[PDB]
Amino acid sequence: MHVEAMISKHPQATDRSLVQCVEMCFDCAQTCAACADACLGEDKVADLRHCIRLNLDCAEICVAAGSIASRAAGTEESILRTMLQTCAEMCRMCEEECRRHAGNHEHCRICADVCKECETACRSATG
Amino acid sequence: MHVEAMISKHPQATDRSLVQCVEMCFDCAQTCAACADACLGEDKVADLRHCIRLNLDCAEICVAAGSIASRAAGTEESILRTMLQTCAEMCRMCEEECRRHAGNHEHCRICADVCKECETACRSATG
Amino acid sequence: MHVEAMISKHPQATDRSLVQCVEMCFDCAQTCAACADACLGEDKVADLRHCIRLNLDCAEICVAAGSIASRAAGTEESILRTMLQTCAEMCRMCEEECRRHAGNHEHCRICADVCKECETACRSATG
Amino acid sequence: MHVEAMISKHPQATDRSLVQCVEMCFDCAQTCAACADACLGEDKVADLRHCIRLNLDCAEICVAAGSIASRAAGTEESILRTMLQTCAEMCRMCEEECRRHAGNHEHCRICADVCKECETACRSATG
Repeated sequence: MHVEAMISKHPQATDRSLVQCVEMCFDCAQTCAACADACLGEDKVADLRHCIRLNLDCAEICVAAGSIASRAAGTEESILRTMLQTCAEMCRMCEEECRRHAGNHEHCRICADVCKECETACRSATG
Repeated sequence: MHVEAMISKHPQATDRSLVQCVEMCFDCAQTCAACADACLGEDKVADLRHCIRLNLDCAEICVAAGSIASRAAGTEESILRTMLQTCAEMCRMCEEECRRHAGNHEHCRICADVCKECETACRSATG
Repeated sequence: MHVEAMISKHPQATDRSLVQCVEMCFDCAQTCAACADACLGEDKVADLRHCIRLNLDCAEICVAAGSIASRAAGTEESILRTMLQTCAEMCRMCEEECRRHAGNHEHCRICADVCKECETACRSATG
Repeated sequence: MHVEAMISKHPQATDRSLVQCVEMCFDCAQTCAACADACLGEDKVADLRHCIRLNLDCAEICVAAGSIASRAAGTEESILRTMLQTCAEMCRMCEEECRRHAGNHEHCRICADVCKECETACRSATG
C-alpha cells in the first residue's frame, strides 16, 4: 500500500495507528469480497448464507472506512471516529461468523483472521 | 426506485420506514456526489474544501447504508442499526456544512435539503 | 432523485439522456443488490450462484458509473463513455441471467426489467 | 493483502497476473482517494480540479475492478476483461494528469507511479 507515503505528503499533515487502520480496511475489504464469493461457490452454500451476507456488509463498510480515513477530518465535527467504530463492530460480527466455519472452509479461517486484525486496528485508531 | 417491489419479493420477507430509508440513501448518495463536483468547479472552490470532503464522505456512507439496508439482517447480531445511525450522523454533518453555503450556491441548498431528509429517514428506520 | 436539479446548478453546466442514465444507474444498483440478497435467501440458492455474482458485479459497476456520470468530464480525454459502455454491457449480461430465472423468481423478473432499462439508458447516453 | 491466499482456497480454483491486478487495484484505489484529498487541501486547489476528479473516478473504478476480479467469472460471458480494460484506461488517464503535477506536488508523483503500475497490471491480466 501507499497509505504512509501519501499521508506524509498531504498539505494538512506520522500517525501509525491511522496508517495501520487504512491498510487493514482495504486488505479486509478484498478478503471479505473473496470470502463471500468462495462461500458462494461451495457445495454447502446453503449453510453459508449468513456468512456471505456479513462478508458483503463488511467489504462495503471497510471500503467506506478506509476511504474516509484517507481524508483530512478537521477539528470540528467529523465522522471518522464513528465510522471506525462501525467498522470495528462490523469486523467483529463478520469474524464471529467466519470463525464458526473456519474448521470446514479455509477461506473462512483466513477471512476471520483478517477481520480480527482489522477490528483491532480500527478500535486502536479510535483511541 | 424498485426498493418496495424487491423487498416484497424477498424469500425472508411492507416495512415503510425501511423502504423510505433505502430510497433516501441512494438519492442522497448521488446528490452528495454531484454537490462535491459542483463545489469543485466553483470559482470559490477554496472556500468549499470542507463541504467537498463531507459530501464525499456522505456519498460513500449513504451507498454502504443503502446496500446493507437492502439485505436480510437476521435476528441475532447485525450491523443495520449501527450503520443507519452512522448514516444519520453523517447526513446531519453534511447538511450543516452545505446549509452554510446554501445562500451562495444553489447546489448546496439542494444537497442540504436531501441530507436532512436522509437523516430523518435513517433515524426513523432505527426506531 | 435530484440528478436533474443538481446538473442544472453545476458551475460548468439540460442533458436528458445523461439524467436518465444517472437515475437508472442508482435504481439498478439498488435493485441488483436486492436481487443478489433475495436469491441468496432462496431454498434454490445453489441454482442461483451465477445470478448472484452477476448482480453483485452489476451493482458495483452501476454505482461507479452513476457517480462518474455525476461529474464534469472536460473536453479532452475522459472515462465517461468507456464507463457507460461497460455499464451497458454489464447490465446486458445481468439481464440475461436474471431473465432465465424470471419465471421462477419474481425478484429476478423485476431485476431483469431494471437491468434492461439501465442498459438502454447507458447506451443512449453514449450517442 | 490476502488475495493470493484467498484465490487458492476458492472451491472453483495460481494465477499470478490476476493476483497482481487485484492487489494493485486496491492499492491504487486508496492512493487515488488520498491524492484527491491532498490536492483538495493545497493552496493551489483551483489548478488541481481535473486531477481531483480523475482521482475520484479512478478510485471508484479501481474498487469495482478489484472486487469483480476477486469473483469467479465462469466460462460464458463475463465482465472481467471489459472491466479490467476500463480500469487500465482510467489508470492511464489519471496517471497522465497526476504526472503533470508531479514536479509541484509529491503526492501527485506517487499517485502517478501507482496508477502506472495498476494500468500495467490490469492490461497484463487481460492477456
